[PDB]
Amino acid sequence: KVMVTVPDKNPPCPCCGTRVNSVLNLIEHLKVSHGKRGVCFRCAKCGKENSNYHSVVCHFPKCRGEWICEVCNRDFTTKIGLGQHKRLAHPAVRNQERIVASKKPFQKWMKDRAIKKGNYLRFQRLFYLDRGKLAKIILDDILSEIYSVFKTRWETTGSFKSLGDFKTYGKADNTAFRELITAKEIEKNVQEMSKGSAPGPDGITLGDVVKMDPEFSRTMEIFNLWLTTGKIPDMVRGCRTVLIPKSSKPDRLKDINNWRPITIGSILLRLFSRIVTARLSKACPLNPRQRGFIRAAGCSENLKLLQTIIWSAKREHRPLGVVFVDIAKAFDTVSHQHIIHALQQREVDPHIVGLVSNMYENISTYITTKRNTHTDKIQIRVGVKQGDPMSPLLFNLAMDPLLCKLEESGKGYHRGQSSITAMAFADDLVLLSDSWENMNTNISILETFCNLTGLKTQGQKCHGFYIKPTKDSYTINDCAAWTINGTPLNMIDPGESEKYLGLQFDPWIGIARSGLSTKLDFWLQRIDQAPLKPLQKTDILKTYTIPRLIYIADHSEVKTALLETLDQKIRTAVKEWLHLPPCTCDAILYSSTRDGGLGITKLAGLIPSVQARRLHRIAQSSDDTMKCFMEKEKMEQLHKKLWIQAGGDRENIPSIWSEWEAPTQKDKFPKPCNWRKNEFKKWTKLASQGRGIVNFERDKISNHWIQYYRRIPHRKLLTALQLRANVYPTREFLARGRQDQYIKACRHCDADIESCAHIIGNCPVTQDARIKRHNYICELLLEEAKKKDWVVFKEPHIRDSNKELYKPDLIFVKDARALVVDVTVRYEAAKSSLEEAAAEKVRKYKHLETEVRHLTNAKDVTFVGFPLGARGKWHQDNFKLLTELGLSKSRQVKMAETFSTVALFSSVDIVHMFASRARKSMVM
DNA sequence: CCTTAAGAGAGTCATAGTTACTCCCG
DNA sequence: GGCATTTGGCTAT
RNA sequence: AAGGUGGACGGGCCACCUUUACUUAACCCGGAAAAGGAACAUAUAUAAUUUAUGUGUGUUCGAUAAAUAGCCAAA
DNA sequence: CGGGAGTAACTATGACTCTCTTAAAAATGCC
Ligand SMILES: Cc1cn([C@H]2C[C@H](O)[C@@H](COP(=O)(O)OP(=O)(O)OP(=O)(O)O)O2)c(=O)[nH]c1=O
Ligand SMILES: [Mg+2]
Ligand SMILES: [Zn+2]
Ligand SMILES: [Zn+2]
Ligand SMILES: [Zn+2]
Ligand SMILES: [Zn+2]
Repeated sequence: KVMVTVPDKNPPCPCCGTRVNSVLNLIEHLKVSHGKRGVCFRCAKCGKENSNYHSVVCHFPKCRGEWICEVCNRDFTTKIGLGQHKRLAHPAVRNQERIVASKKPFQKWMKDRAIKKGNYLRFQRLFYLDRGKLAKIILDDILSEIYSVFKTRWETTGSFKSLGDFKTYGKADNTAFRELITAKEIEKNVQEMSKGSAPGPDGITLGDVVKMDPEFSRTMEIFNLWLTTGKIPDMVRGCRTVLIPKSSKPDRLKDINNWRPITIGSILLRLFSRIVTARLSKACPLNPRQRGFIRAAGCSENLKLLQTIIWSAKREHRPLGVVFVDIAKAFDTVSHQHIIHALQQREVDPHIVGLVSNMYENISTYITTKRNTHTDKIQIRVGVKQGDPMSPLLFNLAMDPLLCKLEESGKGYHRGQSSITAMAFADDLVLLSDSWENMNTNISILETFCNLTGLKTQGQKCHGFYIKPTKDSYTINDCAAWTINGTPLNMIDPGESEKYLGLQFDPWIGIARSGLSTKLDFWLQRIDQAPLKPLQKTDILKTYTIPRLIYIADHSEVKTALLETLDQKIRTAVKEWLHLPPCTCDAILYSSTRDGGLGITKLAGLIPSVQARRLHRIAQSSDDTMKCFMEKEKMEQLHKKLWIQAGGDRENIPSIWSEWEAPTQKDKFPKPCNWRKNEFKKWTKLASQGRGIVNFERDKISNHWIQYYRRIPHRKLLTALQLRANVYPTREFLARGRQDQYIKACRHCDADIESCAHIIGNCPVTQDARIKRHNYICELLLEEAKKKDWVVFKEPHIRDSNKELYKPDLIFVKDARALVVDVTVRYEAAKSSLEEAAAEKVRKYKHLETEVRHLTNAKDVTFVGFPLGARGKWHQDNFKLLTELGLSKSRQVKMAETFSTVALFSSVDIVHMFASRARKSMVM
């Protein structure tokens, strides 16, 4: 890296030995003239280095063992410190020690111009057609074989023989199938279906079903005919198959097993399957160990349960075995006769079992690939369809007797009177044991079930570890590896980790190191290197990039220091994209878009409230056995800490401890505090950058341009953002607090303070621009007066009784009414500024009643002031004038947005004019 | 036509309090 | 052609 | 050296020329940047590896990927 | 094998000191 030594505020460039004005001008010269993005700064007193300049200048004023680690030559004073160092910094060395102690002519440069213009065209096209694909392209860098493998996979009947001694969780409730399908039940399920999904081979989509049959009458007769006959017709049995990749890496895409066959059926069959699955899910209660596809947040509960069990086994000095398995090709391998036998064990109503058997009786499908080429027609004789609404319920009913057997005769891990042998989330299964030899009993139960039903386990995803207590602390994997189907398992050694439900588990520490920082750096660099405009980059970060962090940051329980590190990185990236000064307030970034902000998410505000709500959600779970393994006191103390740290009230903390037509209901657990309104409240308390911000608090009209900025140039947008934050670089802003060395006077006149209010409102160099602004606003109001057939006396000359001259802008005459309107554009600096502006523009002409009467031959005369804010404030009382003119309710809102946008960007034009006549006059 | 100001954030560094242990006598 | 209305992301399997 | 145009535009930097001429390789930063690019289909021509070579004219470079749950945000 | 006593590296709060130039809306639905 290029190395710069900084005690001195003005160093030279090392590429040419030539000095500049400041370190910021050096970074400018290194970036532009040489492309040297890798810069490192050194403290002159002590030789400390960092990549960050501001680190080194904060370093400069404050600038000032008998026992040896055999791994890294670190030195320590006591052996206790050495053992603690080897515990923290060197896992699996300490573990071994604990075990041991037990049409121009040519075409050349125009090609490069064509490539650059084409890259810009592609990204600007995708920003307005499909922004989700643009986010994926920025962030993620993403015939005979298919026919032969999938044809030999699907066509052969599975190897199920019999369930044997395996028994399901209780008998069924046959009352659910009694009452007929109503049209409102169909309406509720159509509201709960996915909104924009693909059609089947018959080509009808869900919106077409609504258009063909609005009241759901015809589909009701069709679905009840299917339900009482108990057989589906042959016209829906055909399906299509589309392949989805399982991993983004090109190293994996050649292998056929990393492609997932998604089978899509008819829309009416799919809706009918969801309607039947609701009733069959009511009829068949599952074993509570199964947390996948049910109406619960199973991921949070399973991660919390595994984390608490791993922590508690260490703290109570008890042995604990953990094994992770999952089923290979889980939906594709399950036999139809297995599902039918599982339904018959429950004594489900035989008409319903006949219907379920009939729906899988003659399914056939064809695979499409290479965008529009198809293979044959393949009989589906094994497996449920991935993408049919009924298949998760059928897979859960097929996997239920294994979980019941593991509860019944598996040797689990105890706490008090209760025990846990198994945990399930879909096909993912975790086995727990209180001893090493007990896991062989659990594994042989799993082997017996896989031999009876014909299922198989993915050997690539079978892992495990064993914790064994000692006098002080514990050892990991001081044993032989377990074997499932002969092959030994991958025993997870300390310091290494494997995935479980998206997070990673390490036996040494629990839920492993997050790695969010490297992902955030990588994503910010890829957003920066896209050919996009700055607010487009800000929108890619705002909407798509930041929600990817929230699940991992929630469930791994990240504390505040890493959150504020990520927040610092985010807001430095945003302020460097938008060309804002580093001293710009945080609240323009963090307030809501209707508050006048950008709507970027503060992690240190959002994440502790999400974690606190997660703990409250887990504590009110219906799973009564999981709550007996919860560490009650640590959960209450952690909820208290997260409630206080999120900004909640210390004194009001919560304590955390027909049927077919009613819409689905959820509990909404209490939220600590509204952090975004707290950001806006601390914006209004600033002295200079918060001046007049209270005008824009909930005005959806004045902040319309921050959302819909499409037809505005970005120079004008960034100057509007600088004028709203009051961080535009006039000389008053270049002084601020640094008052000893700089001049605050105006460049063009003798006025003492060169504020932005001086430039916009009062300075004599911008007088023609203010006159043209006022005239254009009066023309915009005049055309709306013309459109409703008002006769306009524009700019009269009225001489009063004392022969003084007055000039109102507009008089509007219709049906003996006369409306005297006077327009002004005031820079807003208080909550009451435009109201006083309207009052003083009323007060200027109120005596002129009778003169306006004989001028316009009118009977009734009213006088109205029409103020506008120079930074886009729409005054609320101007709707009275617009509704007296008689505009419709939508057209008033649209005109209000037009007036506010015109006033703001004409003030931007005034500020640009002042900057231009300032700069270009320097030579003459 | 217009009527005039008010540093804020980034960054280091010190103090002292948890967490998960380590090691040695009665 | 007036008038009104409404417009999102992410994770697990 | 000095006056110039050229590298879409502004700032750098480079190439070319000599009172407006020679004609242009290769690049950086940006608040500027909507195809003289790539894959195909198809007409036409030459010197048949014609599944060629050289031009022209049009499509595309996006969604067309389904399911069951859950969370966050606005409301 | 209980039970003091003692750390490494996080965590959580205050209290400072540092920095200050990139031109010339829109798609769908209803009256
Ligand atoms: C990931 C995924 C899974 N599923 C269902 C189908 C799967 O059979 C079941 C379990 O998924 P997985 O275990 O992730 O997939 P798999 O076991 O079928 O593939 P592999 O053997 O290579 O691991 O969840 C979906 O329906 N949609 C999805 O997007
Ligand atoms: Mg699987
Ligand atoms: Zn240099
Ligand atoms: Zn130093
Ligand atoms: Zn070491
Ligand atoms: Zn002035």
